[PDB]
Amino acid sequence: PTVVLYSEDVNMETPDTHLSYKPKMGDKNAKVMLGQQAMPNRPNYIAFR
Amino acid sequence: ATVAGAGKEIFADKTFQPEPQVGESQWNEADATAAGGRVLKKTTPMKP
Repeated sequence: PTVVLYSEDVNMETPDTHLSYKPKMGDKNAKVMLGQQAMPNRPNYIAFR
Repeated sequence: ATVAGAGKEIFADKTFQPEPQVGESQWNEADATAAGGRVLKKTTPMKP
């Protein structure tokens, strides 16, 4: 063997980015889900008048 | 399925149907078996 990978899991998420394009309505990642797309969400500017 | 077995093969219109503004909807591809495209005739001079 010439490669050693490491298997680990994290609780990652996305706090400010929505999905521009999704292949199919299903989750449970498959090969096609390799190539989805995402777009950052619009800025918001709450404050005092 | 209008006749319960329908779906008779719909083809491209002669004039406009091959749309220059479509293609694969994912960064990777599946390399479909058959594909279609548009091209001019030699009568029209070629321009960039």
